[PDB]
Amino acid sequence: AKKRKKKNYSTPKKIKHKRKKVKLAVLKYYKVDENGKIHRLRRECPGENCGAGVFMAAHEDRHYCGKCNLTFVFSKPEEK
Amino acid sequence: VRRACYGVLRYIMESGAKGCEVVVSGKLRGQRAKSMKFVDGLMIHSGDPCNDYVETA
Amino acid sequence: EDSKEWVPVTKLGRLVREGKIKSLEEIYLYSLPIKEFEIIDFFLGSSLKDEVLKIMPVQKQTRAGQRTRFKAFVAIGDNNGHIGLGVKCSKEVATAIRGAIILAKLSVVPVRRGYWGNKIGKPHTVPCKVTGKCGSVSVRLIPAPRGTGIVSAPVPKKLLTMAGIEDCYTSARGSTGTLGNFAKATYAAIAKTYAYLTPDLWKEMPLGSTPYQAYSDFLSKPTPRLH
RNA sequence: UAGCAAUAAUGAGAUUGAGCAAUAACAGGUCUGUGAUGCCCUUAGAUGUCCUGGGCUGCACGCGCGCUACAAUGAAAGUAUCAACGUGUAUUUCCUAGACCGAGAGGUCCGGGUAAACCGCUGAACCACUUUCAUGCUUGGGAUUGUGAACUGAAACUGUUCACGAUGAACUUGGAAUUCCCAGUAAGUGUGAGUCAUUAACUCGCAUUGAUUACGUCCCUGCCCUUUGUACACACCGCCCG
RNA sequence: CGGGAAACCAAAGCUUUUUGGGCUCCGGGGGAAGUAUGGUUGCAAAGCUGAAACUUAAAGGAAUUGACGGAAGGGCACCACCAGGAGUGGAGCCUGCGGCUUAAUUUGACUCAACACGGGAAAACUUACCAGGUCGAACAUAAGUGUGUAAGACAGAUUGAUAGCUCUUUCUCGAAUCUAUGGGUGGUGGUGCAUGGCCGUUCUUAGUUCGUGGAGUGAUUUGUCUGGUUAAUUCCGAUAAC
Repeated sequence: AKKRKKKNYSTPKKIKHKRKKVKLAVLKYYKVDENGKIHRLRRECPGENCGAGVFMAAHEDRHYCGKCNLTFVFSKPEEK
Repeated sequence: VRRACYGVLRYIMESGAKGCEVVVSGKLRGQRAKSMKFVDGLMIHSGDPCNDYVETA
Repeated sequence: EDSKEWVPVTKLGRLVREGKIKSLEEIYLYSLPIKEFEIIDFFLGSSLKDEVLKIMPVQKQTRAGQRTRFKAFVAIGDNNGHIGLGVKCSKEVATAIRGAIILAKLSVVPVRRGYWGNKIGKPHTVPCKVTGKCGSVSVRLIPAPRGTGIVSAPVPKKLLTMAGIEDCYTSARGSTGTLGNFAKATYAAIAKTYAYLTPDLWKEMPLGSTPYQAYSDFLSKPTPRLH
């Protein structure tokens, strides 16, 4: 544990995990069609000024890129 | 501390100084701290010559 | 080993420096005081060994509250019959030692040693039985016959090897656990060795030469002239 | 050898207030002045670093330094008029001029001063004069308290401050006790500066008004000097007896 | 020319260098104790005799320095009085401290020498506190298939706030440091009784250290003074150094 000077153990008792990351099998099974047609797996940003080849999985359909770490969230029906 | 600091006392008296004192304070690992003053000379401590003559670091 | 030669501030220190006398006993013969310590290390000092005895602290009660003077006892001695004690208190233990050596080199007194019943071969221990007091501690000294190694406490054991005496029996009355007053009580005995009128000294004598008057108008000069 | 009655003489018996301040030390205070610091401690479960808010402002009470007053030498609205110490903006956020708009708080638009130059003759506050209140716990006093108007801070509540109307608490001079001071001093009255985005009753300065009463003794309480007693020497907060 | 530990004493000396005129009495650390007990004297009170058990590392003598008190002497001070004046202690509020209170009332300082202190006038910050709550720091400097060793930032949730703080959904981190640390760099964490530096009083003062000296067995000691002199260790002086 840990020791302060005057008041110890205010007790939420402090198990700290920022991100778990004993999970997250990486999406390297990249769909490449028959050579030389290709496919974009798990649709990234349509304008590819960013890299963003990050392959977020099938969520409930609100898909976020990862190089831009949560911006450019795209499937989609977006706004006007 | 009683000899090698005592050697540098008149290592500086060769220039012709009027007087030097060296105050070394602290513990000698008898952890109650002590201090002995290595007085030799005619030293002012007060007045305008205190700003003028004596120099300390 | 001067290394800087010092001026004689006294009178007969100049005569020592002038070479007017080469006899340390000539000073002892007329009993005039060796006043400056630079006299005897001209006459003596060729590896003439001394050793400290006793440097225990001595305090004084003040307002804030107790400050210490370290008092030293040093003992210097010629192994051909001269002795001295140093008694000097100081601030700290370095100048307690060195300050008393000058006092040890000024209290230097000859030692009379002699025979008991057999006038054979390098006079050995003591001519008679002597004692001396200072503050309740008396020490009689007994002339021990030849090869009878020193019978005394360690405080006059280290002191009487420095005195030119072969061996001794001694019998020290008093509180001799005060290791400084023990040493000073021996010296009043040894200084009496040239104060006991043996029948070896019943002739008249050549009366002396008066080193003032014999060397008088050779000091009518006003100069501190050496060799 | 000190006729110190020469007050005289004289701007001046020092302008006389201050800064520095030995020896000796204290178990004085500070490890939460610091990249002075031992060791200790805890840091992938942070005490750090802070992410946000609260608290240090919580209040039956004790105690401390203060502020404002307990008024008719005053109080109230005008009318006369003098400071000094100084501070003053540069990714600017300060001193401020002069117009404008505002009951005021405060708003617009421009100007000076990096300063003996501009605020600034720093033409401050009681004190001065005239009227209004007649010495009523009354307009003395402004505690308390409702609503509005504002300001800075992104953001303002047992509150961040500032005015406007309203409320008008105690207090009619403070028991036992206990402070500070001998002259431009006390005391009265302001202003600058400090921290300051905003908020001084605080302290560091400064000017102004300007008395009383000594002009000295050891009583009081301390501090020195010796002489003297001591069985005390973590020292009379001692030691210590049944 | 004595003697003694000294105080001191023509005896307390002649107790040389363990000495010697003769005679007599008494002591052998401190207590327990001049008690118990026996004997003896006494009208009694009590007197002359007089132990041990057990306990104890000191009791004691003469002197020295401080302590500097119904100890006398000589002096000094508005943090001391006399003579005065002004305020506090009364009330109101401001603020500090104690207490209680709460999760915290952070906390450091307690006669002067703590208590409008820490230049702490605290809205957050400060802040060390509290409650939620992030974020990586340096000798285990890393063995381990980067499918994660440490975050920037969607909606539902959550939170102080889509803060991806965290999580459902799940991409994304860049070993250019989680070493799974030696009980650690850091830390406003511990102890100022480990300390440095700083200061605070001590201490309104006048005091303090010498080198050599005529002065003690020695701690120590006219030197650093009885002046009948001064804010002052200040002096024409007694002078017993300069």
